[PDB]
Amino acid sequence: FFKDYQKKNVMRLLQDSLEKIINEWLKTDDESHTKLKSLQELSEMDINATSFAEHSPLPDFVTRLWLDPHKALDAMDKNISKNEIRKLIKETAREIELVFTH
Amino acid sequence: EKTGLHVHEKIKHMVKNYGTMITGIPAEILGQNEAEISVGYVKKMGNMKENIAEVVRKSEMTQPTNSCGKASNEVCDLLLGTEGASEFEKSSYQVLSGDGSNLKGSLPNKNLLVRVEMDRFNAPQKYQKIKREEFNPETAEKNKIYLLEDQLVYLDIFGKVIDLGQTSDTCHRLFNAITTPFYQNYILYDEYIDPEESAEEAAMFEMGEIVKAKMKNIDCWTATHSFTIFVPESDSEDTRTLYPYQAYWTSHTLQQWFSGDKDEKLSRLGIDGYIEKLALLGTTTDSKIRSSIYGELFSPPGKEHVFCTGMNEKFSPLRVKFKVTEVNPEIALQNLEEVQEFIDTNYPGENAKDQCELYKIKAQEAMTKQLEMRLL
Repeated sequence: FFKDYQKKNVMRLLQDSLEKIINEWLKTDDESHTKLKSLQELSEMDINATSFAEHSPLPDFVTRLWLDPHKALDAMDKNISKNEIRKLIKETAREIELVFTH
Repeated sequence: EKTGLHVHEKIKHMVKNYGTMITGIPAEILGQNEAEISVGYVKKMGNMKENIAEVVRKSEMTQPTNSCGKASNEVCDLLLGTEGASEFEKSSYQVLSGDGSNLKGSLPNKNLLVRVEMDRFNAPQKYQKIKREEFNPETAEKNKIYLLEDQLVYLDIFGKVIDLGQTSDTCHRLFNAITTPFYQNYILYDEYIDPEESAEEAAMFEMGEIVKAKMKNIDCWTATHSFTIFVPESDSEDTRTLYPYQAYWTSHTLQQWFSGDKDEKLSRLGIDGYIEKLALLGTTTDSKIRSSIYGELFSPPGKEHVFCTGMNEKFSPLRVKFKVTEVNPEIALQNLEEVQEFIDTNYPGENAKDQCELYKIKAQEAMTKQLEMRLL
């Protein structure tokens, strides 16, 4: 039980961190909506593609957390697979993009 | 024994003593996360090492969450296990009837946990008169009435445009009637407006009548508070008491709830009495009654008379949604045991406070480290 409970709560903390960082980086977008189009691109990027993150409009935290999560947060539990992290980043990006197409 | 009352005492004892440690989040990954979201806050001028330490100390990471839902999610997970709490969360709510009878009936004498959602009827209170070629529903302030030249729309809180069923000719007349700049962007229900004063004010009263009438069949309620109620099995019908658990967004933590014995205070109301007040919250039309009871039930301990006063008066109508499921005390107590074991194993101390100080120190040292990696 505890490892599931602990893991769920750590994911939501990483999801909390990604929400705050992206929402503040997105508050300063230009009238061409450049950051929103890029955020849209992350939501659909393949779970195995590691090249779009070559320096992009996205904030430092996201690019690094995607490419190698256990280096960007080297206290993160081994029982959180890298793909779980990448899927979380994609899901987070999708949820904020949908808010700002309406 | 493994009585359901022991489940209550264990979760209260543990959230009181350990606070945010109940999440099970390891201190190190806590500080690395809080470093990432704080990079921008660190001064770039001077003795960065002191500037890092300043942000680490001003950091409220080891304070427990004060979020209505997050606390309730936490109580469900511990009391029902990780998948029992998903089944309970996915199932349907139920609106508290006017007399609360439907909740009273949902409480057989067993170890039961109730989850409650407080909804507010957040209906629009303001309006703007705007020309069509200047109205953009994605840019405009949500939850507002908009009077275009030929249409009267409601832009709801989700960005949806709802037409209010007016003819072009009714709208053109109201659009051309409201000429005063003070009233171009105003409120919908100014009780001091006298329509007989001018055509303009007459148009304002009319529009107010249209929007009030149409807003009744537009049931956009909004979730405003979340809490749980543990109702342990009791020896007899009268010994039966309930214990509400809550945090309040931006106001207080569940740890502070237990530090003030507010569960115990509210538990002393009885079940009939608690359901009476919870129900009156949803039937009353007196805002002083509504505000006073919301304070009693939901204020931080010791603020029952300051919670909903002045600008915090509860003017919007409220409703209560609930759902009830059974608690397995042996399962809850072992879930609680496993959190206790993890706290002891990784943050040991002679007393609970020393365990809490060791956690915070571990998290600040992770934070200090992660911030130095980004400002190397």
